Amino acid sequence: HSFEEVVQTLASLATVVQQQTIASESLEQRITSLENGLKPVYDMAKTISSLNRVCAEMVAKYDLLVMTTGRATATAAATEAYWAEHGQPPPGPSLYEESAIRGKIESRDETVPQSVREAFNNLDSTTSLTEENFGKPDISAKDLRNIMYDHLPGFGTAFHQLVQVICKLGKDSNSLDIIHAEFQASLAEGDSPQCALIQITKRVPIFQDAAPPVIHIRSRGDIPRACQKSLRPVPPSPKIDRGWVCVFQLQDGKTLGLKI
Amino acid sequence: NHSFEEVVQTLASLATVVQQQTIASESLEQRITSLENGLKPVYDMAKTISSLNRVCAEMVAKYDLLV
Amino acid sequence: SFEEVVQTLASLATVVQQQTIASESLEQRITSLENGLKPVYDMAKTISSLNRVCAEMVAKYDLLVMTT
Amino acid sequence: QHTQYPDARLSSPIVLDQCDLVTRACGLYSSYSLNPQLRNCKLPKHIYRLKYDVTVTKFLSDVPVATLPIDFIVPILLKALSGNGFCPVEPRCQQFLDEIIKYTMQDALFLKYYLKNVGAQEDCVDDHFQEKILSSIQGNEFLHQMFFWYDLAILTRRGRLNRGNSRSTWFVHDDLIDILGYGDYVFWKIPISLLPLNTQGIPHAAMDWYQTSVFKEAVQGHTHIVSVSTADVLIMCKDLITCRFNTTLISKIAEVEDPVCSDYPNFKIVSMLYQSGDYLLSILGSDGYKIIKFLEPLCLAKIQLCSKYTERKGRFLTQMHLAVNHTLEEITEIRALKPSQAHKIREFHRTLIRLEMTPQQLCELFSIQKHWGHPVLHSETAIQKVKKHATVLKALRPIVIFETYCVFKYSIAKHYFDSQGSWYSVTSDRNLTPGLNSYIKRNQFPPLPMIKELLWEFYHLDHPPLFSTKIISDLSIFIKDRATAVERTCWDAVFEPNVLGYNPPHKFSTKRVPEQFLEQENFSIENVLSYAQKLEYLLPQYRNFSFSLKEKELNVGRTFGKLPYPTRNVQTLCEALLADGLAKAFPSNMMVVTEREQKESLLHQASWHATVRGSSFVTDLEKYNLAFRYEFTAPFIEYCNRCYGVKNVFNWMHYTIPQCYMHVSDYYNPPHNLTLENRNNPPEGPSSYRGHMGGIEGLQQKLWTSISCAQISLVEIKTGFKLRSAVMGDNQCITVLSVFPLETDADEQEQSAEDNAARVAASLAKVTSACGIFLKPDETFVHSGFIYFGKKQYLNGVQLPQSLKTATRMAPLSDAIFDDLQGTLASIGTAFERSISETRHIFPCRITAAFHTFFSVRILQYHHLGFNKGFDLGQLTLGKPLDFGTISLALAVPQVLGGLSFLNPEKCFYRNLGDPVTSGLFQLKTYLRMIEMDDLFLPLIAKNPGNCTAIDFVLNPSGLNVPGSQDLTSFLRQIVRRTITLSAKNKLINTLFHASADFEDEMVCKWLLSSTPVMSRFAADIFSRTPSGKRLQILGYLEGTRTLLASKIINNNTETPVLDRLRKITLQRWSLWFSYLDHCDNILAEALTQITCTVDLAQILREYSWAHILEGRPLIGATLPCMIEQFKVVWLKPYEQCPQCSNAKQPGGKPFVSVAVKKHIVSAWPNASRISWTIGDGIPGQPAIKPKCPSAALREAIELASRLTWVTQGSSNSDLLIKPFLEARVNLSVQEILQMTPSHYSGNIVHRYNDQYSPHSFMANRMSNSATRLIVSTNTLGEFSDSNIIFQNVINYAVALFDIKFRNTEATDIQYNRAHLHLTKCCTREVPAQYLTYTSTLDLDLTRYRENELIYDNNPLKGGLN
Amino acid sequence: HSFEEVVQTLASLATVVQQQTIASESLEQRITSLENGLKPVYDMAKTISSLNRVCAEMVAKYDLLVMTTGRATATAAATEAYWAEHGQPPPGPSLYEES
RNA sequence: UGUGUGUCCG
Ligand SMILES: [Zn+2]
Repeated sequence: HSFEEVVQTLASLATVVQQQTIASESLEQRITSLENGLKPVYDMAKTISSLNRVCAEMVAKYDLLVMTTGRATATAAATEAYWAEHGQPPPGPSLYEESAIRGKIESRDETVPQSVREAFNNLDSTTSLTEENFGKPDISAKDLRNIMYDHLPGFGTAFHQLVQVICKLGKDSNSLDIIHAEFQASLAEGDSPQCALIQITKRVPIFQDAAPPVIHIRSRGDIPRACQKSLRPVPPSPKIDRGWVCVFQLQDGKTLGLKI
Repeated sequence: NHSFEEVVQTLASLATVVQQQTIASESLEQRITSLENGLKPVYDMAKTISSLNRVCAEMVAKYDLLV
Repeated sequence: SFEEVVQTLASLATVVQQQTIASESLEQRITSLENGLKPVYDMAKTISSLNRVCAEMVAKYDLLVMTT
Repeated sequence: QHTQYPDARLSSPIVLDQCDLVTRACGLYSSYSLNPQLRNCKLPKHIYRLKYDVTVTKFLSDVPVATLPIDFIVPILLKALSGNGFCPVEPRCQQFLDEIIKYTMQDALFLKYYLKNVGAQEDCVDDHFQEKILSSIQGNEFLHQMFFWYDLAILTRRGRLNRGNSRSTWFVHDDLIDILGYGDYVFWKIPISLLPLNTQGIPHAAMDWYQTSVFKEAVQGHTHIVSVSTADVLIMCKDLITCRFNTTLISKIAEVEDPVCSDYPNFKIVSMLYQSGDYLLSILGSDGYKIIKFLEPLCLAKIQLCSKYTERKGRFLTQMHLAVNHTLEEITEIRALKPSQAHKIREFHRTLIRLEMTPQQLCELFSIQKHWGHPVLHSETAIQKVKKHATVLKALRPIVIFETYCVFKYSIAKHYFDSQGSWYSVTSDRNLTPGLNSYIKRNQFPPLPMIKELLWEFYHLDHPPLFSTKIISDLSIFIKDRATAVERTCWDAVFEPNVLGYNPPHKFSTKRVPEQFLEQENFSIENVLSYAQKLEYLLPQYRNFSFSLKEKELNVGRTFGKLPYPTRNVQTLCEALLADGLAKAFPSNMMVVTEREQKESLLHQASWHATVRGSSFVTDLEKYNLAFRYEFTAPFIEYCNRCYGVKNVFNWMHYTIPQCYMHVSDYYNPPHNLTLENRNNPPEGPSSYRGHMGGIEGLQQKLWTSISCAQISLVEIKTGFKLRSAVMGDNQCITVLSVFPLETDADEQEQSAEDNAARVAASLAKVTSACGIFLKPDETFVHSGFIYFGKKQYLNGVQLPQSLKTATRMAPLSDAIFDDLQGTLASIGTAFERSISETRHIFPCRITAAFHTFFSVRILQYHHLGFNKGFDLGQLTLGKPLDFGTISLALAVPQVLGGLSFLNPEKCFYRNLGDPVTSGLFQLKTYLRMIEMDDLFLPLIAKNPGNCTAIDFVLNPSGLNVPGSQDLTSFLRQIVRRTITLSAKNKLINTLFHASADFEDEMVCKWLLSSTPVMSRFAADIFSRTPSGKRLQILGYLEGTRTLLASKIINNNTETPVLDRLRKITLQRWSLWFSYLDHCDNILAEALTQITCTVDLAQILREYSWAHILEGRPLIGATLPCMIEQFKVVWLKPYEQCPQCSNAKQPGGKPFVSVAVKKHIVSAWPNASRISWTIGDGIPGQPAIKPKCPSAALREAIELASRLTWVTQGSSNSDLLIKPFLEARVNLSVQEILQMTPSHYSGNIVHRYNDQYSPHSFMANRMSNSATRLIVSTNTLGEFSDSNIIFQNVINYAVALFDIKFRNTEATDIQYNRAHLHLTKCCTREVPAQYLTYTSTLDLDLTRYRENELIYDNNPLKGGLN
Repeated sequence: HSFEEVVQTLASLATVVQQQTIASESLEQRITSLENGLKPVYDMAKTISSLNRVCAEMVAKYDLLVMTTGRATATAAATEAYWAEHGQPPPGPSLYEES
């Protein structure tokens, strides 16, 4: 009687217990899915710091950029229109790009204003500076000739002809820099400038085993009076290292040389 | 006989009930900890974005009266 | 006999009451999750607004710089 | 009588535009100015009647109508003007020549005697010493030309007076040359045979004015030609002659001292250089200065070539040679030079290149640049040069500007954090700077290596103001006796109406700073700040900004700016605020040489994240002013505004300058095409322009220097090297420390250091070019141990002598207020002291000074400009002619006793003396002992005390009450006060100068000296921090005779004229000297008799004077012994025992100080023969509460209270004595300041006021080369005989004595090793610890001071507390 | 004791059924909340990365600009400053570049 | 009659 009734009531209770278990596992799997979908919320918590860093950096940079430019920033369209007629740059500053402005400069079609051209050339010419070539001079034939002339006493001396032939050989051989450097070093170490010129004509490898130049001469009027003691008859096989500076040839097949 | 089996069945059902209750409590604790981890830090990120939005709005307001 | 039956019934009722109070506490703490809902809605706008601001910024950058 | 007083020295630019007027009046032809308006204008009332003068017509009766420029003739006049003519001056300057020589000889002898008395003397002296000096003086080349030029200068200076009608002319005929003068105009008549010719047959001077055919027709049969110039050329020539004579005399005399090798170049090479320069100028005209300007860089390169000669050491000389060759070839192409002239014109730089001299001789030769004259300036060329670089368009890189701004902010923050405790409480939403937050919370600062990624974070930092705008502690900056510009309303009223062609409608009233400062009704610092903050400088009447050409130089022209009065005040206030506000975060000094610093300290300083080798390079900042644009300097100006409370103050210049009209305010050439119709809107032409974008030199110099330092720091951060910067004059030197390991020898260290320096130079060039300022790589040079900077020259740690810059500027005549003899003698003495501070030869400078002193005395006695012609000062002031004996005696007693003596031999050892009175007494005693006139000491030192107040006592605490030792300052101050009485409606100065100011001054001065015992230095220190000091510093603003004789406000006070008072006071002063035995009493000599001690006699002399001030109270803290009297030397042999320390040192012994010589040589250039050429190893209390950014008044009250508390330590009146002084300065009451006063606890307050406070820095008067080779042991004194010994002076005396003793002998020839200085037991005393006691109180009402400025200020505690 | 046992079993069944219903309702609410993934998490996560990339690109591009100085910056700044305080155009005559 | 012909910032 009552035992059977308790039996089916407890059976129903057990069934509802299985639906309780079903509900429990359903909510557990829902919580697991929520956790799986929510796990990518603490990952922006880190990259937001990098976002803040880059945003603040950009804010500072562009705020300072707009601070320096007044109320006449002269948008690019206005500048391009202003360049066409009365090509002077527009009032107020303007903004370009390095590559774009270089490209416009290298093309002879846009007719970039002259002032902008020279300003950009001045700005750009200083980027080719390295450890060397900072204070390095540029040396030509005439400059080296004048530098050598300033160190010698008197005029018309055979040393002047020696300097001239040395600078000519350096010019057509393209070795002036090393000659000047070692000449300056020799002049610094203490010897006489004539001894220095001897060092140039004896030490430079290019000057080794060289024949002196032949110069056509009219008469004794052309040759300076200070070198008449240095005229000598030419022997066969002249050599610069032997003491040859030049060869003078007359009209009537006369050849003479100078001895140092 | 029948009474003992019914008692055993009820005991097993109650054991399962308390086991799932403990599991639910553990899940509650873990989600409470997860929420606590996302309570103060999320406020910190919120105020940081507030500041960034304010400064960016100031910048664009400055830029607006230029074009 | 009957004493064991009534004792186990009382134990069943007590455990049922414990389960019910645990369930209502679980529901009360689940419905307390709306705190996590404050940094969901409003914050979204901020990010979106920030995006919009950045977007227009880029546009303005193209109106001033001569570029290519 | 007159309101004119022409100067005796050249101090103005040379412009010859007005001469075109004179040639039009006489009928000649000349073209000096480029303004055509001067061709057909109207002559003034004067220089028009020149056609009515018989003398001018007679002079110009046999000369062609054509003339020549004067800049082609100056060398010709210099070479061909000896003294042989007939000058109108009656007493010729050559008449009193021999006497001068005699005096010179005497002085030399005295010096020798003095040295022989000290113990220095010389080893192996030569008997033939005076004869060589006499021959050298008599054998000078420029001896007679100097006297002739001085006669000419006297004539032209006298003739420039008589501004009224009926002017006269003077005439001089010197053999070949004829000179005529008429009111600041000179006509020179010269033969034509002396002018170099052209290939076309005309002189080189006439090429630019005439064609070949016209000039030949104009000349025809004539032998003389006439040139016209102003009176400034004559003064320039006189200065050139004096400089050449001084240089030649010094060079000749120096050879006698050291025949084998002297430090001066030569006496014959310099003559060749002078001749070469003169020839080059005579050929090339005024353009030869472009070549003369290369003397300094060539000498620098030649000095640069005295080292190991690395591969790049010769680059500078090569660049200079190329530049000079290019310029020489460029500036002569048009001129038709003959081949002979072409070869002979290069001799100048040919000689300069080929020189072979020691570096010291080259450094001495470096200082003769201005011995050839100065060019002729034009307005148009200067305007063209300024217009370029100022309207040019620049390109900028924003990233470099951003980094520079960040470095600026970082430097300011770091400087604030280093002092003042901790961070500055950054506001503004801290999360925007993530990375700096940890440092702020931990309260630390980033070191340096890690500040490279957070640099941008410094942009967001915000703060309240860090500095205050009420810290002006000196009121003399607002009144300085200068000139300003005029209002825009009457901008054209500064030009001559006759040249302009129209009378200006509106005229100005005054043009001087003092004549406008006193008439500003509402002057105040807060008023100035309000005026600046309201942008009130943009008003239509406040935009003039005139230009002005600079003084003597060698450029084509440099200009400075002049502003109206209120903008000038704003500029002065901004500079004052920046001097002591910002710019302390960017120090520009240091001057540290790695060869004279400790090894470990250098290593620690050079560490960024082992021997340290440093290099350096120098750059020039003079063109930076015109290269600054608003787009680059805007953020820095905004930050400077924000750091203070101001809004739009620091950007006045960038706001008001481009709106101005640029022109040069020259009296005789207004802007081109100026007419009455276009007066309100004048056009721009060759001498004017409108758009100016760059800066101006001088204005805002501190901000620009700060920006440069920020750029250097940015470069230092960018590249991992340690950089130090120094800025002075127009140059900045930057040194780089490289730090090297131990095992790297010493050969590649120099190469690596120079490589690092080149890297730094290239990076800095790139950065600065990106900022818009371009460096020139062809002039910047890199070296590894040679540094030249302002007044210092060092070569690998060895100081090079450079003393010709000051020794050659000595002159008998100088502007010293009404040609005062005392001022001239004082200037000569200071110049001699400064010159002897350098070099290693003593005799030449003293000989030159002695030569010039007597000449100045004679020329002032016979040719004073303040009186009429024929007036003799030395006759009527005495009744008899003044003789050599009286002058020689009156040039020997020192000035502290009133005796016109300033060449103290004691100064040869050290600069600042402990007690002038004792030193003067010793000098007089020694001089009187040298001659056999010993029985005159008492009558000479007795004198008669004068009448003086307590103010005079507190002005000079170490003085005496004799009328002969006073200056003209009191007279000028009385005149200024009298002028203020009937003027100065300023309404704020009037409050300060109330009716009873003088009585209050007297009461305060008397109260300060009522202590017991009386101390004068403490009273003088306290007196400067009261309103009395402010009144005194405002009163003393007069500086020149012209403003004294020409001021409208001063000369409109009726009463007796200033000239008569000046003549009377000059006569009285001249009567005071040279008289003798007329102003002495016979009551003090008995008291001074039988003393035989300088200290006691000086104390008695001081006590006898000021008798009416100090009744019977003792006087302390004013007397100190002479250093020579205290110590005696023995010159111990290396193997010898001291007689003093052994023979007579048995019972107790005598303390002494020891000097020993080192042996390590380190470095030497060029040799180690001389001691001066080598160097050696060996280096030569908190308050409870500190306020933040205190005002000037608060600070001054703080130290005043601290001093009063500390001096009266044993008394209980300190709570009441302080209050009356603080009631007029600060709003805080007593017992509130006391917690801010730092605690002091010491004794013997005399020593605190002597050295610890350091009123003088002492220092030495010799080169520091020898000091590194000696070691001084002072602990041997033991109980120190806490005493009267000043240790710094002892060290200086020992070093100087050793240096002078061995200055010509070789290093090996030195036979002495150790030196003992034994102290005598006569002039050394013991000082006790004494505290002043005041028995009364001031009880004076100082509460009436409730005004602005340095006076009582409200709410002083506004900056907060720490 | 049969009636009281039946009543107790029925009450227990009703209570457990109510528990099942409320658990199902909570599950449905959680599923509804998770339907959109709370909504903004994914697209704001993508937007954060996109914004980071854009800002980095802009910062990198900022290092390649060249500025040309104008001849009217000072006048414009002065006019703006004079308008900011006591707003009124500066007094005549006109400045260097009135534009 | 030629306003003090000029002589500034450090
Ligand atoms: Zn001894």
